[PDB]
Amino acid sequence: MDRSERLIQLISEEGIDAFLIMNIENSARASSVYFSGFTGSFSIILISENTRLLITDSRYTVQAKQETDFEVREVDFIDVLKKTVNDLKIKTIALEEERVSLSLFRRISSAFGDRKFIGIDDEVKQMRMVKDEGEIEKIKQAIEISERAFLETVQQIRAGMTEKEIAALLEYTMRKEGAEGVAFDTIVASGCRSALPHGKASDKVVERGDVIVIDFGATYENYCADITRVVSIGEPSDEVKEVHSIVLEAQERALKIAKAGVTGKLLDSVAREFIREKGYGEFFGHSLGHGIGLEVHEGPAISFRNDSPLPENVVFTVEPGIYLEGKFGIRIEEDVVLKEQGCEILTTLPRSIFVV
Amino acid sequence: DRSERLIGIDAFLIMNIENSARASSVYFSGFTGSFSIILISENTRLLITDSRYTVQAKQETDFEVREVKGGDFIDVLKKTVNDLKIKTIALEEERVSLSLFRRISSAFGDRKFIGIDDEVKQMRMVKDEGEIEKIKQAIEISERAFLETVQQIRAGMTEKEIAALLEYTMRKEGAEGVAFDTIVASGCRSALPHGKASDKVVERGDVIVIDFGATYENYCADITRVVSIGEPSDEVKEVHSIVLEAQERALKIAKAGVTGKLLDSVAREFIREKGYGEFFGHSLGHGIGLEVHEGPAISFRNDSPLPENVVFTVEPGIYLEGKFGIRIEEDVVLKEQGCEILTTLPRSIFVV
Ligand SMILES: [Cl-]
Ligand SMILES: [Cl-]
Ligand SMILES: [Cl-]
Ligand SMILES: [Cl-]
Ligand code: NA
Ligand code: NA
Ligand code: NA
Ligand SMILES: [Zn+2]
Repeated sequence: MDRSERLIQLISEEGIDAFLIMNIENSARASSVYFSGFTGSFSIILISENTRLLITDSRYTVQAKQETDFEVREVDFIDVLKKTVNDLKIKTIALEEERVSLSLFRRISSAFGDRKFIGIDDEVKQMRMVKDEGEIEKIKQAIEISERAFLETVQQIRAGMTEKEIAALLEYTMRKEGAEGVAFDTIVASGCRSALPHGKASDKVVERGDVIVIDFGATYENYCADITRVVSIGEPSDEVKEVHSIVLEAQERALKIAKAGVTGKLLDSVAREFIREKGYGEFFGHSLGHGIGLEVHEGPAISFRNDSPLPENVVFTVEPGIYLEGKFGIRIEEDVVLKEQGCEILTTLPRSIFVV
Repeated sequence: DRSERLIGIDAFLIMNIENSARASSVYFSGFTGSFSIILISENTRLLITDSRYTVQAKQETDFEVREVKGGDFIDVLKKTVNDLKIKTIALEEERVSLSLFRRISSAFGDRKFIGIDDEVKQMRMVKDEGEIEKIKQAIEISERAFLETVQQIRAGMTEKEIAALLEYTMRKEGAEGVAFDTIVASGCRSALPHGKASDKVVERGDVIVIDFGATYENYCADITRVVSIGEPSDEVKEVHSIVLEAQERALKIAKAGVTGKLLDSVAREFIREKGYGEFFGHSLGHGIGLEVHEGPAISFRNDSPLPENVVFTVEPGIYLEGKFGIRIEEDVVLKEQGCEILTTLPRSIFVV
């Protein structure tokens, strides 16, 4: 399926003839998926009234015909695309100028010298930021898959395994539960590595006593989950327990004020204020969260710098973190949907430390 | 080093945002994170990032690490270019969005920009020993996982199940990830040069082409081997023999100075003489490195003499529509008097 219909409605309202997506090496993967249903890394998509064209190479010709109801052409795509643009008398073309390189844009500009280009990045971003109930359903499914897999994987964790072996098991188990991919490189940060906010599962061997931050998420029907929980090999120290309690309380304070109209800045501020008055401000994470959907990193940004009022049905994460350099770190993350007078938490896993 | 080798341009600017310029960030600084604004000049090696990566960046690079603790990173960057009196800036304009270029243009105001994409690609095309070691490791992980996976293949499994098992095994064997989605094409689907893993069930007698590759420390492997549940037919054995002999003909003459055009031609000619010219692939190989597809292209169109230490694949194939296909792929490093084959897996059909 695809949402090309609402896109057509969008450009037609402004008299724009067509929308061009240039997905090369996944440069516009999410847009390609959202507007055509194609999940591949290469796709040149042209959408206009009564026109749905998708140009891709031999690696994806069959796939594109399976995933979309577009007219698929196999192919250097500029000359091929221009033929259609001219045959359909398309004069104005909308583009996502944040998703086209300067060099490619100059190539397109030179080839289409008699055309007018219109950046619609803001409109497309707003379109994707507010999820339909169908999308929220898919995100929830991805979360359900992720959580079931986590529960089956967590007790199998033990000293001697490498962080990558743990990540491997979790990812394969998500596939067992229905995941059709992984949303991002699973993070399994053990011991001192747990103090690194966003590293990745490494060859480091997990040791007894290790605090382990696990950030994971499956994809299902193209939508993503993003969950973070903490595991401890053996009973955690009182200090670890205390930092964990502060993180949990900070998260809950942000969740209590989340409602339509709130800004990412305000949400971030309540967690930030709570943590710093406890004396841990210098160890607080960079931002409180981010949006999710077709991607693990999309709007809205739940940070100190985002003062934009958030409308209902945006989907984002709430994940305060406290990292003590050279010692350990703690981060707990929920996925939520903003609603008119509060929010809807989609994650359900216990937030307590999983002691194994 | 690379930054020095790259060094009337005053500085080179890499703007890695949400991994938008990850390859270059990794190549020039060693940093593996998603956010890094790098400035390189004769007297400056600066990496700007935020608290998500400060400690990591200091562990991974010898660059001065600057953390943006407030405002927009563009303002810090602007402050830096002005303090350093940088007037002409080099960019990989294939790796900077139109919108981002507008933002820096307005911020720097007067600066002149020059694209150096071709020069950077030329640098990455010739690998140093450290890179080859990483590629070798990605290959070793890939091969160990392959041997463990083939012994678990069961008639009745789908191509996707085999692909998933192989990827899981690579991950547990140390892979950072996969270079590309594992391809498992069985039976008539093996005759599809680009046929991807599907729900098709693998049966006894099916030719199973498996194209896979793990990534290790950001470098990629790209291997293709053939598996068969039970002894393969005499025809499959014959076609496989021809593909292998064609591959050997190309590998035999591969050395610094040779052209991809000749390598492709010798493999193609052999296949044609054997009566399969109409079923030959389109290209003989492609380069590998921080990405699965990079220079040099081992095709009829590339007549440029290949220098020592380029790293590429040699993968001839014969595809018989409706029947089966055979492809065997090696990863090699070009040397002065020959080539170093990095892939060690036997090229014979793996009968399980
Ligand atoms: Cl409230
Ligand atoms: Cl603060
Ligand atoms: Cl509602
Ligand atoms: Cl310019
Ligand atoms: Na289960
Ligand atoms: Na509330
Ligand atoms: Na360092
Ligand atoms: Zn996260």
